Amino acid sequence: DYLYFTTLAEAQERMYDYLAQRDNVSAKELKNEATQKFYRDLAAKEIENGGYKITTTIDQKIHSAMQSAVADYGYLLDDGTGRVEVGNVLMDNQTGAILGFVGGRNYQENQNNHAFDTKRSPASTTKPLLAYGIAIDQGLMGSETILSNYPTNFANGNPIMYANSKGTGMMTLGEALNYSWNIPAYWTYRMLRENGVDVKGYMEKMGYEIPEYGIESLPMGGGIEVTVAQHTNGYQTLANNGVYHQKHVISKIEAADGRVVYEYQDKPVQVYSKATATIMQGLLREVLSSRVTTTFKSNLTSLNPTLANADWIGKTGTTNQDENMWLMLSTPRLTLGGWIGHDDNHSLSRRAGYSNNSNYMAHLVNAIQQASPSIWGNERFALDPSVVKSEVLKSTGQKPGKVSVEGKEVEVTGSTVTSYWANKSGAPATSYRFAIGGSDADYQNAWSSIVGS
Amino acid sequence: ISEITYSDGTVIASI
Ligand code: NI
Repeated sequence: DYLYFTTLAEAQERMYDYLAQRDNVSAKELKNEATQKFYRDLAAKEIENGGYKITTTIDQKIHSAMQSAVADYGYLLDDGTGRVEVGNVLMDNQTGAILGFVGGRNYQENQNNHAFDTKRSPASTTKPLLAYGIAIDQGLMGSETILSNYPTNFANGNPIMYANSKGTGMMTLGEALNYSWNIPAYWTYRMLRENGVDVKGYMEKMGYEIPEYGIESLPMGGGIEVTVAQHTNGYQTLANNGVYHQKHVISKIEAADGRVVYEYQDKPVQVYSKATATIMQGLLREVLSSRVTTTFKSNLTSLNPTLANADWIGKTGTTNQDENMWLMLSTPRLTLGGWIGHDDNHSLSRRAGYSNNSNYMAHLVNAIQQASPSIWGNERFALDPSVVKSEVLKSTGQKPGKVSVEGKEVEVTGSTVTSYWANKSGAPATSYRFAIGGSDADYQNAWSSIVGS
Repeated sequence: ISEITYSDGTVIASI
C-alpha cells in the first residue's frame, strides 16, 4: 500500500541526508543531479542491506481504522461525477507526528498517493494562514475588526466573485470567515503586501513552497498547490498555539549494530504569536459551529454526540469550479486534513464539500475514536493571557470616538463588544476608514448607515 | 533484513 512506500521514501530520504554527511560531507555538488541520484541509490542500498530498524509514527489501530473507514464510507463521497478521490492525514499537534492517513479510495485501482504526493489548490483554507492570521499577528486587525465585502474588481478588471454574488457591504472577520467571503480576504492580503509584511517568511517557516507571492487571489488559493500532509501541518501550527512542528512519518533509524543514524528531535517554531493562534482558534470554532459552509458538526453529532462536544475547530475550501473540496479539522490534540477531488480535475457537485466530505470525515473522525477512545481529547482551546482585550464599537470594530463625516464632527457611539488583539495596545480609536478595504463610495454608504445612529 | 515498524514496534514490512 501507500504505507510501505510513504514510510520507505521518508526513511530513505533520511538515510540520504545522513550519508551526504558520513559518506562524503558533500559540497554544493549536492545541487548536482548525478550526486543526488548517487546518494539516493546509496541510501536505498543502505536500507536493503544494513539490517536497519525503521520506527515510524504510524499508530497501527488508528491507521487500520482509517483504511476501514474509507473502504466502508468512501461511497458517501460519490455524487454522480465519478469515484471521488480522497486524501487524509492525521497529525499529533504537539509533535508533527503523522499517526495515520488515507492515500485514496483503492490503491489497487489508483496508485496516486493523495495524502503525500498529489498537489492541489488549498482554496479558501489558505485564508486563516496567509491573510487573517498574519494580519492579526502584525497588529493590523483583531477578532471583531470590520472588512469590506463591497463589490470590487481584480486588477485585470474582473469582479471578485463569491458563488453568484459580487459582494455585499461591511462585515466582521467572524462573518467573513464563517461564510468564507472572498473580497475581505483579497483586501487583507493586499494590505499585507502594501505594508511589506514578509508573508513568504511565515509560509516558508511552515514548509510551504509558493513560487509567486505577487498574486491577488493568493489568500483564496490562486497560485498555490499543496499536499494534504503539508497543509495539515499548517493547521497543526494554528492548533498548537502558533507553534510549528515539522511533519514526519519516521521517528528513528537504528543500524543492525545498535546505533542511531537518525532520530526526531523537537524543534518547535513559534510561527504566529500564541495570542494570534488562540484568537484564530476561536474564529475557526465558529466556522464549524455556524454550519454555513459545512454540515460536519451535525453529521458528527448524529454519529457520536459526546465526540461532537470535543472542541472542534476548522476551515473549509472549494476551488472556483468545484474541482477541489477541503475540510481541515483540529482538536487541541490532533489535526486531520481532508481533500476530495478527481485526478483529471473534473468538477464535483456543488454540495460535495459542504455535505459529502463533511459527512465522510465525521465518519472518519468516529472510526479513529473507536480505534483509540481517548485520542481526540477533552481539552478546550482558550485565549492566551497575552491576548489584549479592547472594547470596540460593533459598527466600526474600533473604539468609540469622534470622526469627521463630510464636514461635521460625529461622536461615534453605539453597542460595543470585546475585540481580541495580538499587539500591545489593542484596538485603535475609530477613524473614517475604519475597515480593511473599501472605496470612497463604499465608505459613503457605510457611514450613512452608521450615522443613522 | 531491514524492518519498518508502527510506533509500537510491530513490523509493517521487511525489505
Ligand atoms: Ni470524470
